[PDB]
Amino acid sequence: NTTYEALKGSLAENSKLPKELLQNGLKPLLMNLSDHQKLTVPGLDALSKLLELLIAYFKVEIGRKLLDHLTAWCRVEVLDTLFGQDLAEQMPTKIIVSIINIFHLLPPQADMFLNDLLLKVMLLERKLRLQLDSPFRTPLARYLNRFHNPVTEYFKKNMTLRQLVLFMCNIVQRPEAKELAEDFEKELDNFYDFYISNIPKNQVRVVS
Repeated sequence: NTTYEALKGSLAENSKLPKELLQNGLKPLLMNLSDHQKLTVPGLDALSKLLELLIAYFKVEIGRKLLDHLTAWCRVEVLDTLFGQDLAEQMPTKIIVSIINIFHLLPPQADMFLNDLLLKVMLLERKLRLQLDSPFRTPLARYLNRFHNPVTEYFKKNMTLRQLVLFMCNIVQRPEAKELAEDFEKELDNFYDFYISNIPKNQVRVVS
């Protein structure tokens, strides 16, 4: 935290001349991010604190390796070790929370890792069979309120799913999603017209 304060106070007088130590400063962390499968929590913390810049990761392929490591940390054999104990002092839970957390500071490109990340977190919640507040809903709320323009259309394109509605109604109430809440308050009538027009097409899931 102290060196992050030093960087954010010292990079106001930025220059182009740093071009060699960037291939040596953030290089061991990005090499740690590779196919190693053993990531640390303060390593991902320092990766986020370095990821608050806009240089040297202009290629958005860090997200593909992050989703590969996330899928390799939400396996079945490692979640079998999670069986029997709690869900806040375990190391894979902290690692998955940090991996989801450093999706918040990704470059603002066309986020094709929205649907994959949302389905993976909802499948991870369904696989740990918890239907209430979960450890990795706060970093996902910090991910969702940042962009928050395509997630409203992704929500409006999927309203027949009960679990997505419960997930979003739990996300919006969090104080880390203050701008996703006002994005939903101006779209209640669209939800009204959707549900009213889609009741008589089915008439078998009307209580949902």
